[PDB]
Amino acid sequence: RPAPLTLIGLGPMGQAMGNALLDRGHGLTVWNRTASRADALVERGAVRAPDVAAAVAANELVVLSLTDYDAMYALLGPAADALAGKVVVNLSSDTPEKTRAGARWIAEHGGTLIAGGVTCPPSGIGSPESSAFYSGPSAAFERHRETLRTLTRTDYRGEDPGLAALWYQIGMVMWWNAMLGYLQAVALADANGLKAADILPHASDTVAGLPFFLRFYADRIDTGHHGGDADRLAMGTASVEHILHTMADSGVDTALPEAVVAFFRRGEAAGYAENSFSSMVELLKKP
Amino acid sequence: SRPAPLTLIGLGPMGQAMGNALLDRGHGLTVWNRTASRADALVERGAVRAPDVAAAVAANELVVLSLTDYDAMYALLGPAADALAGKVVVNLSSDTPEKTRAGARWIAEHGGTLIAGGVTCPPSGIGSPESSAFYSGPSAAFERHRETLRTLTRTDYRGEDPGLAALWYQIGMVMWWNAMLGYLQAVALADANGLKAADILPHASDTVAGLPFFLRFYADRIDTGHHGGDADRLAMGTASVEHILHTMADSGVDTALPEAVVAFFRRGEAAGYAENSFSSMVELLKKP
Amino acid sequence: RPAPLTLIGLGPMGQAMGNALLDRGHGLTVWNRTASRADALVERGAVRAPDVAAAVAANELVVLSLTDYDAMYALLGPAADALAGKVVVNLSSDTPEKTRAGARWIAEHGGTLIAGGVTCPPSGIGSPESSAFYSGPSAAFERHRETLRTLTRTDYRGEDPGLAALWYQIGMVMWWNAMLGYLQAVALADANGLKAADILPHASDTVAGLPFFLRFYADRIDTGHHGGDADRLAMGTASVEHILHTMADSGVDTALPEAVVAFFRRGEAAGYAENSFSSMVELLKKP
Amino acid sequence: RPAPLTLIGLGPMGQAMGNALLDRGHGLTVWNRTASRADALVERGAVRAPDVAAAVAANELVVLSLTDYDAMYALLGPAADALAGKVVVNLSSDTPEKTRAGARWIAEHGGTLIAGGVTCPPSGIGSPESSAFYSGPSAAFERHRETLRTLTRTDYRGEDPGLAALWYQIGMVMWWNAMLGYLQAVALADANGLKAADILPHASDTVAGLPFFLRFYADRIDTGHHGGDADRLAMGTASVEHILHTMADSGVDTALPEAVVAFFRRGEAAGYAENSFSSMVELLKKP
Ligand SMILES: NC(=O)C1=CN([C@@H]2O[C@H](COP(=O)(O)OP(=O)(O)OC[C@H]3O[C@@H](n4cnc5c(N)ncnc54)[C@H](OP(=O)(O)O)[C@@H]3O)[C@@H](O)[C@H]2O)C=CC1
Ligand SMILES: NC(=O)C1=CN([C@@H]2O[C@H](COP(=O)(O)OP(=O)(O)OC[C@H]3O[C@@H](n4cnc5c(N)ncnc54)[C@H](OP(=O)(O)O)[C@@H]3O)[C@@H](O)[C@H]2O)C=CC1
Ligand SMILES: NC(=O)C1=CN([C@@H]2O[C@H](COP(=O)(O)OP(=O)(O)OC[C@H]3O[C@@H](n4cnc5c(N)ncnc54)[C@H](OP(=O)(O)O)[C@@H]3O)[C@@H](O)[C@H]2O)C=CC1
Ligand SMILES: NC(=O)C1=CN([C@@H]2O[C@H](COP(=O)(O)OP(=O)(O)OC[C@H]3O[C@@H](n4cnc5c(N)ncnc54)[C@H](OP(=O)(O)O)[C@@H]3O)[C@@H](O)[C@H]2O)C=CC1
Repeated sequence: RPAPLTLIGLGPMGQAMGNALLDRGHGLTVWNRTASRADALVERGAVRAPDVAAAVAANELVVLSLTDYDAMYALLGPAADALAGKVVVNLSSDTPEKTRAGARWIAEHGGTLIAGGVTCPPSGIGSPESSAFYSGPSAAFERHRETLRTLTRTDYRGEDPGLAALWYQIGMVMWWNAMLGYLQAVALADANGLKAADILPHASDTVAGLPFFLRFYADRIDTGHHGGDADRLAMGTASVEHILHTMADSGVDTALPEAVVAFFRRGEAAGYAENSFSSMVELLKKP
Repeated sequence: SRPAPLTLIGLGPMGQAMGNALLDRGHGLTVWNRTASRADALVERGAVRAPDVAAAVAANELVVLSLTDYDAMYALLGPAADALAGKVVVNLSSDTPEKTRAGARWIAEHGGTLIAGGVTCPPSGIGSPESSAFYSGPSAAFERHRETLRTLTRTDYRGEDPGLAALWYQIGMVMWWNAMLGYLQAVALADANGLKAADILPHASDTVAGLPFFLRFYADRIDTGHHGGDADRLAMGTASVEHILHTMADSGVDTALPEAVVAFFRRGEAAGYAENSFSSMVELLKKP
Repeated sequence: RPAPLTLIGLGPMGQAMGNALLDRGHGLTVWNRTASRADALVERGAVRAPDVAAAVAANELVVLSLTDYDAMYALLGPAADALAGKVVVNLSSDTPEKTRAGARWIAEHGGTLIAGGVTCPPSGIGSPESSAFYSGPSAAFERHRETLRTLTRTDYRGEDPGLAALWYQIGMVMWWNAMLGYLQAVALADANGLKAADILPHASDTVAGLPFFLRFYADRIDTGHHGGDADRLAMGTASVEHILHTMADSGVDTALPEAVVAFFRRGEAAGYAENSFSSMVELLKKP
Repeated sequence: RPAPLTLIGLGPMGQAMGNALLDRGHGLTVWNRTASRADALVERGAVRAPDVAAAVAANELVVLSLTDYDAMYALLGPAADALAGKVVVNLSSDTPEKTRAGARWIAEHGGTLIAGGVTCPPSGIGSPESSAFYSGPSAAFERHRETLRTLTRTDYRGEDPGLAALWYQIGMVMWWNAMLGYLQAVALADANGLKAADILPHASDTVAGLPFFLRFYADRIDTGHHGGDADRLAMGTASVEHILHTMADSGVDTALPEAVVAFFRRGEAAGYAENSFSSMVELLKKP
């Protein structure tokens, strides 16, 4: 039987979360700084709380979908003394350190923070294939897990609130870097009469073969094997210089390929030319 | 009827795999490498060791090169460059389209024909039907040597311009290197938190497997200039990349690569794109 | 923290599965009808359970890799009452309805069935490139997902156990038809002095261009667009007659090509000659 | 540079062929039994031939895009004696033996027939990645090869005109079987509330993983290795039975899946049950 809950934060993720909760039949109380972002949900049956404090008071479960944890202090700070007995499921990105700071704040005001990292876009909220990392007090998470199953599948990573944020950041460094490479490929294509649609099949093939290299290098990096049997860093330095010069010749911004070339040059200056590019995970483990 | 003979110059990871696949099929293979040790197994398997690069070029009309760059072709084939007349040089080496076009003009000045190639597979993929390579250059020479080239990978001919195969290779490699640099950063962040690459491999594999959906979602949006903040705002993304930078700094992990990503996203915000999708950053990367 | 589990079914797929589970670090207990198939696995560190019951009792997670769901009854039947509190992940092919029956049977004995459909060959078990459809009670899937992620990536389709079987059959009808076409082309080639290796490049190109046609026809079929702008069915009827007669003139068996001609002739008999071959989806569709 | 030519047959392929030849600057003379199907190409700048006989006399090169070779005899037979010194490039599908008979017929009238098998849809005409098999006298083909390169890449397969047709059918038996498998997947999907767009990703991954299996079985079939290393026919006969029954339980036509199950039952009757499904090529091969 769908338990009622409050949702604060109605950007792309929160609007989708509200629609999924209203589809399962959860009594929903919503609040958003931009009051107009709640209009469609309230027309579908969501209750518009007149203020943030009334949203927190409406239910024990308060789900937050905000840009970061500073936004949580900005919205919940005025009525922080009424956070007693409340379970705050923060589905906002932040560092493990700031996520732990938010958990301390909520606890010092009588509440319980469960940290969440949703690994799906808005279109994936409510879909069975979607998942979210969850960390923080086990008992409070277990009590509200069934409601959270409406949004995504739940993946508990442990009692430390910082864990859900670490696992989110581990995936997002891969996602953002891959997507910035796509934006760079689309720009190179544009300068050469090619649209994103023209490069889509090749771009999709490039990313669809990446799991092979993830396993290939995982086994080796863990065993400390950085041999140049499949690849040598010097060949990669040339490849990335070719990218930089190809983009500059085509009039495309070079700031991001210049940083890549700088990284490969630091690997050669460390004596890794005949080793795999994987050898540079050692430069990364260094502050 | 029978696999054609050919010369292969360049016996590093890719060339070694190419020679093996060419012999596995039944091609008469003449080989040559600067480090002669790398031809030992291929010669044992039945290949002819050319004595001095020139002899290798003279051995066959088809000369396939697997070198680090196009400068390496000039260094090896320059001494006997006048004997390149009538020869078809398939350069499977990475380089800028402009340097690839310069290589083609040099081969042409010496009476030869250059076919440019960009192999989109690792050594383990040479010989596999799954693997492909970009090809560009004079159609007749490509069409004449295609069957032999299909032993190595599938052939994707992009046109008569030799620079086309290099452009398409660079388009895919900027994506590949950036994704794999993110993987190395994820492995380092993981190591600093007691996690091996094997512990994060499930999540890393899911993250890269969901990427084809996002390439399709943003393709039409970027092509139509639709950069609305309906699915995402650059300001949210700037916070996200800042969280990566600081999660990595708090874990003692090198921050030069995440600092470049944060600087890129903060430059978009300072140019008026904060309420737009991160896709709008292609407008700052583009030429106009 | 690699959790322990039991694997029953050590045929081509099960052997690879136990192979990957041991490589990852899982405490594996195994069992097979032909005991000799567990030899290598026990040498590598697996516990050979003396009987089926002991296999089930060793761990909560019991994974089955068998030809069908009938084999689950034959093996787990005798000690079915001890299936209480056990989660049975059945990675065995069967119909959605037979998969749904097995789930009810397991719940009658106090267990929980999670249905699975592995879309990879034995060589791909353990590879991040491989995936599997999973369907069944979400909470039991969430509890055992990390262990199932050792075999392949996990694609949860929903609570209905029949969903993982439906998604598997949707792909296998394409896979089997495509590979029966390969066997036919190899036979045609053989009858004309060409080995499979001689036609392998053209066969690979033919299958590599298929995603384009799948996308081209998807929106068309979904929207009822069966116009003959790219192709007419009468042209296709001649193409498949050309295939049948090429095979007949070369002495190749013609049962499979005659069935293809028969289907296209049914398309013509229904008034679809000037329409795209796509029109024949309406002959296959449920009324 | 762009040589003049005649195009007869303006259905989907010939319309795209004509548009590509006019785009390059080729002087084009067109003719179609349905005169109206030339209207657009004539307004684009092609000359309308009053009769097939004049179309043939207009140029040495006569390209045909017709359903089959019976259409060549019907259209060109009346003025066949005026085919002397003409190069007829027939891009029409037919059996190798009927293509060889068409070449003898053109040669009896003093012309030369070049057989063609275009391996691209109409959207691929003019694309550098598109290709066409070509067979027949090398001299005549190599005289007009550059004009044919405007349509697709030219792949010469040899002097026998039947070779282009054989290589075409080798690929088309794979293409048709894969696409009929797709139509069936789409019908099973529709019966279960799933559109083609919902199954398109899995369908695309299924057909893109096929080149691995093409290589796996190519080597094995050529050396007669048909062991159950990766698969057993009996497991496969159950898989195809699961497909047949899944489709029956969902109300989908079972004619094509029945033909597949019958073929697998012939393999089990030959004692191949414990062998690879690859063993069923011996059932198809010419005695
Ligand atoms: N978008 C995506 O695809 C995904 C994002 N995420 C994560 O989920 C979170 C939310 O995502 P998304 O919906 O895109 O987020 P946005 O950053 O676009 O906005 C989320 C909400 O935060 C509110 N907000 C931000 N700053 C403040 C502040 N100082 N005071 C008050 N309210 C504030 C916004 O209010 P207002 O409506 O007034 O602007 C909005 O409702 C992020 O942390 C993101 O990393 C998770 C996975 C996917
Ligand atoms: N490695 C990979 O996975 C892939 C790489 N590629 C591309 O293929 C090409 C080949 O790279 P790869 O096979 O990895 O190997 P390398 O680039 O490491 O070496 C290739 C060959 O070049 C030779 N060489 C380099 N510089 C010179 C020189 N100045 N004079 C003479 N010979 C020279 C080497 O000789 P020696 O043996 O004596 O060192 C070696 O045989 C590159 O352009 C690369 O971008 C394509 C796709 C995948
Ligand atoms: N093989 C493949 O490439 C793939 C197959 N699959 C699916 O996975 C499942 C297993 O595959 P695969 O390993 O090839 O299967 P097999 O049918 O070849 O063998 C699987 C196991 O089932 C056991 N078994 C079969 N029938 C019975 C029975 N009546 N009673 C008891 N045990 C029985 C066999 O025991 P014993 O050793 O004693 O014979 C064997 O260990 C199938 O459902 C298949 O559709 C999934 C994707 C790929
Ligand atoms: N369409 C495709 O995607 C591909 C098809 N092909 C092959 O190319 C050929 C052309 O196919 P497509 O372009 O689709 O067109 P069709 O096969 O549907 O028709 C082609 C032309 O043949 C003519 N024609 C057919 N029968 C006769 C006859 N008895 N007498 C006179 N003219 C006749 C038609 O004239 P009318 O206008 O009067 O009907 C039409 O212009 C086929 O052999 C096909 O296998 C190869 C590659 C891809």
